Amino acid sequence: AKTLLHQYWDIPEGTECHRKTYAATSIGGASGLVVSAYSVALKTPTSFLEGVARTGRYTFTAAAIGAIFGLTSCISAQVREKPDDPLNYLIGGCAGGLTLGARTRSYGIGAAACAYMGLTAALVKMGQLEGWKVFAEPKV
Amino acid sequence: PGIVELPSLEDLKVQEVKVSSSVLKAAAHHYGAQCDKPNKEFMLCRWEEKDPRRCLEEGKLVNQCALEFFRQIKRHCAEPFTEYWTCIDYSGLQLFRRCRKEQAQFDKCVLDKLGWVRPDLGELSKVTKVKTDRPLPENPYHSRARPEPNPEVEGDLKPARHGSRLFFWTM
Amino acid sequence: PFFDVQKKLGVDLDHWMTIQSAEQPHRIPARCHAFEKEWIECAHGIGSIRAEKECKIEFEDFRECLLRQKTMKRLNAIKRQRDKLIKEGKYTPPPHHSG
Amino acid sequence: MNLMITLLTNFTLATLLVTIAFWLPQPFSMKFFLVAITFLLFDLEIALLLPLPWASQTTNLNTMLTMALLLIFLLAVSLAYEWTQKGLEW
Amino acid sequence: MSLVYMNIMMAFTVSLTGLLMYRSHLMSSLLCLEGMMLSLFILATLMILNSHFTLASMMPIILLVFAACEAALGLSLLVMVSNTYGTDYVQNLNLLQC
Amino acid sequence: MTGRQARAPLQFLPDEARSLPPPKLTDPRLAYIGFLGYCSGLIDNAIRRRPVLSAGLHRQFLYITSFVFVGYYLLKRQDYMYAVRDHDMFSYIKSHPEDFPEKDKKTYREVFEEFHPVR
Amino acid sequence: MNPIILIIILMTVMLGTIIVMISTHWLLIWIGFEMNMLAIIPIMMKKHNPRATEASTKYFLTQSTASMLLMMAIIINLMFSGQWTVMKLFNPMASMLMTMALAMKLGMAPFHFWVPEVTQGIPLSSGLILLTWQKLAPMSVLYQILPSINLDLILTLSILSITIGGWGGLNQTQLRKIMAYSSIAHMGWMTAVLLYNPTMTLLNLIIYIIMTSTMFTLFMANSTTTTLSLSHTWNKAPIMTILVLITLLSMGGLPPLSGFMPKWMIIQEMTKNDSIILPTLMAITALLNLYFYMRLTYSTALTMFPSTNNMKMKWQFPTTKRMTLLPTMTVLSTMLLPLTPILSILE
Amino acid sequence: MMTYIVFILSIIFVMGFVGFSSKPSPIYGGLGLIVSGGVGCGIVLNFGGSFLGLMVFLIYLGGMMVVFGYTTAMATEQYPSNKVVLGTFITGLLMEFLMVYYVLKDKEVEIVFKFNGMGDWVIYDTGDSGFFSEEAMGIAALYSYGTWLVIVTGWSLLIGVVVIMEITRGN
Repeated sequence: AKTLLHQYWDIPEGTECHRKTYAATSIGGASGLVVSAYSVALKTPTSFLEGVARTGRYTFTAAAIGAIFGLTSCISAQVREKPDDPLNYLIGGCAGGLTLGARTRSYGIGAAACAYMGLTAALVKMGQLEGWKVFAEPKV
Repeated sequence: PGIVELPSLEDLKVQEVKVSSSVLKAAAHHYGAQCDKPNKEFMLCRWEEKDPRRCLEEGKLVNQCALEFFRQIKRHCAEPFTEYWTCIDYSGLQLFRRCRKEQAQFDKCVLDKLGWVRPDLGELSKVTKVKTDRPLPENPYHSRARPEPNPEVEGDLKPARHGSRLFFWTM
Repeated sequence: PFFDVQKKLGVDLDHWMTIQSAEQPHRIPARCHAFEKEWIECAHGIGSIRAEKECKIEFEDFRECLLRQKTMKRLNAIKRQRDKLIKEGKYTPPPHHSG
Repeated sequence: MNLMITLLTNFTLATLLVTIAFWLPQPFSMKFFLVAITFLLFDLEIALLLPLPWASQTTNLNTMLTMALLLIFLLAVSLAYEWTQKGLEW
Repeated sequence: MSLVYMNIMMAFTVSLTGLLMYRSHLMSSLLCLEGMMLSLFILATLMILNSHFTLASMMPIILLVFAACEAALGLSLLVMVSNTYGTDYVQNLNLLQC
Repeated sequence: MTGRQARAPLQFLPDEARSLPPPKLTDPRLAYIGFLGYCSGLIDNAIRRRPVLSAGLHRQFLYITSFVFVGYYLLKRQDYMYAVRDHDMFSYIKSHPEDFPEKDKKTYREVFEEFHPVR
Repeated sequence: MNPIILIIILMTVMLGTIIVMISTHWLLIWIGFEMNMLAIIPIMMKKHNPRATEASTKYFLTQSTASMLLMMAIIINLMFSGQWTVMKLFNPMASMLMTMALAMKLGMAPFHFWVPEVTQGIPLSSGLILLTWQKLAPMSVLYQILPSINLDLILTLSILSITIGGWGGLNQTQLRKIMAYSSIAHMGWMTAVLLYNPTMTLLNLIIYIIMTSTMFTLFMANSTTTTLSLSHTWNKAPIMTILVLITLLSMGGLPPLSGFMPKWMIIQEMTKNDSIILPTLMAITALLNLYFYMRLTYSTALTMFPSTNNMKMKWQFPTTKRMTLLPTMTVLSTMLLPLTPILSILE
Repeated sequence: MMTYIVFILSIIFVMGFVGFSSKPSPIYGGLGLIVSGGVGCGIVLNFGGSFLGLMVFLIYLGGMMVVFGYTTAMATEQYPSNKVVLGTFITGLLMEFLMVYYVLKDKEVEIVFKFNGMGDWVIYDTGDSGFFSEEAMGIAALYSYGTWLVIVTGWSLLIGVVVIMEITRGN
């Protein structure tokens, strides 16, 4: 939601670390709860303990993606000392994609997720950095 | 916001007409006959300016007119006006058709010693003029002025500048 | 589209159910009549955005006539302060039926 | 709430009577279906009609005459429609 | 804020969830829709009564007559569904798949 | 974009559209509409198995007439809409001198740019 | 199913849409949607198979709960600033409930689970009338209440509608589910523009209705439900082949053909704001929803599937239907590229 | 036995809606909706509410639940309660009691609203002199003002009749 993505982008980036990883776990847990809610509403896994298993699995994988994304963002920002270039979030998205492939236990899915999550994380970084009004002016 | 102003009880005490609803309903038409010439100043005040705490002086005047009317009906004819309202009292909802004998008695009484012709049906109607003393008000809704008119686009119109001015399709 | 055969034929089929301050069957008012009359006469020939930025005061006045939010807030605070001081033990109050 | 007092007293009287009476022994047809829906629709039009006597005095009596006759005439049109189209039979 | 409005909107959300989640029946679902209709009726009628908004008192009676004939259409469709089957379950509608 | 003097009936063309010049006959757009009508008639003879380029000449002439008539009225509506758009635009230009200033046309004797040579 | 009764029911569908368009009062908007429902139920079940019965059941439940949600939003509107005018609302919660009601009414991607099912088990005339009129009439209401909508509602539902109506659609060999997923994609394309310039939305509505009428007329000329029947209609007559070719390629939105005027003008008056990532995402998904059109065309008129005989017997009997209006709608739907300044026909 | 009678009837109204929204057997659902309709009629009559609230009781509990229980009984019975229904009824009762407690011992309750927590004897009218029963004259429109309205309403009712007979095998 808006309040916790504002919690994520409130931190100077920069380093005010593990606040970043806590907010990224919050993002991943919320997204996994969304996906688990739809996937238990449209599948009905028969039975309820397996539904708890599927929800815990999806939320744990999405929270792990968020946590490792935030950790390697923090580490790349501390090492390179450059809060400007999106290559740190490129490394971040690739680390998140490789841990996604580690959880789903398929290496090609992990490589493709590395590539696309790195590109999208760099695009979100550049959208926040340069300033790209997504969805709306809504004026002319 | 701006707090309200209310008159205190140094002014809001007229001796009330402390008769009940039965006799006050029974004595209606003659109350409209002799009195209720100066009540329309009060009612015009109330309908022009929608503000009580303004027309209370004329409320005092109509209250003393009603009290003087009932004092006059107590002094003159008669005593069986008491009989008339205690005859219209116990008849449930007050029909004017049950106790009509004593209405004729009361009308003969009031024509003998006071006059006071009964108003015809439906002569307590027929929208009425009255002269006043206070002026007619502007902006009785205590609101601000009107913000802006809209600049009206008028005049004739020319053919358009180079047609569409889209990507192409010039004229 | 918002077609206006409604206005072209000259038939008042939908302009009487619509708003307050119209002609009621017996000529009677509403509860918040003059508030809407002033608000509509504020925002009549105005393009619905500077009507927001200019006719806002009378609109909030009409809303607080309609729901009576802040007046019930004030009454609620009066009763709660009444409760806390009568629990404290000051002036078992004779404002009702007396002074 | 005075009729609530009456209703509560009679409910308690009836309930005590029934509890004494019980604690002291000492397929489907479509022709059945259409009657209920036809009831439902004509009763809805009754609910449209029946505020007519509250309406019986107004300034425009001819508009009320016209629309009231249009209401009952449409009710008769629907009744005669299902009469002619052999619907409510057995 | 007229406190009864709070519990009636609460009752609306209750009847809405009763409409949306429903098991092995359609008559109960349509009956919860009828309850939601009653909720809208009562809520609009308390508004029109407290606001003295007299000329548009047609909203409750017209709302309820129109949604009543909606309920009549729904009952006819339920009878057709139970006619082409034995019962009227949410089950056995599994054909005509997505 | 909406009214723009919302007296505004349904009003396919006002009387004010008789002040702008009407579209000429054999303007290229109505000639294109006539060609589209002739292709419509050809393909209508092709839908049913009647022979093409024959046996439907009254339908050919009806299609050409109907499309040219309707396109004529739509072109008059197009001209009206663009004329009222330009009239409103120039009225707003004239009605507000503040927001639309005169820009200082500095000639290229004193306008500096970067160069960035491609070697 | 007497012709008088069909004329009456179609006239009531027309009357419901006119009452939706014409009124300045919310009760007639609700009555128009409701009468449109009550009349559009017996255009379905023109046959008597249980397919049409279950389809009308699903459509009735979703349509009716959308109508009740609409009435909830209107009663919240009168709980706030009290008048029954069709204008700017006075609650983000009321506009939220109302846009979700109209989203269930005409189909968005969390809501579209009734659309392919109800188009599967009905004939083609009922699908034609429900697609055209049920996606025409609430666009007027959104056009009237556009200045008071939270943007994330419309735009999230529109993005999601385009991508789900694209992705669902690469896996159906039925015709009606392909056309239903295409309807969902075009509802998304009309809805995403609505807060920016609604002339584009109404013009896209006109173009999509003409395209859908051409599509369903070319399926009414020869009774087909699967693509194998489309290949047999290659074999029986050659002009149906090239017109399925041209109308499928105009559903795809290719520039010399007249299905590109809706997309590209939307791109123009979308990107005269500062929204660029949203147009390129929407138009890459518009690249995506062309593939099932293209495999449809490869089935019909570009390759040639081997056909069963008795076409030898069908050749003696010409296609003697009447078309509603096939050639005029075809040439108006496909040859209308250079009349893009008929955009300004609309204000 | 106190002032909060509209609040108490609203609480038993929400009790009834939960009592049939927990998905019971449909005839028990019809019983719960009968109880809910009776107490909702009590609510709208306590706002007064003379005409329309009892008017609709003839329709809603006079012309609807009969057909509901009718087509309930003649279609299917499924003679067997279940723990999921009892659990949902307990959760509904707990939501009711929690909302009542946070209205009682607080000021305001937010879903996204500000409900002032006290039984609304206020706000209410200050006893205006009607003599014509406002809502009855309200419903005494539709006939001198309701030109288009009753035409489209009766039109939709006629179409409802022909739709019912067509679906149940026209002709």
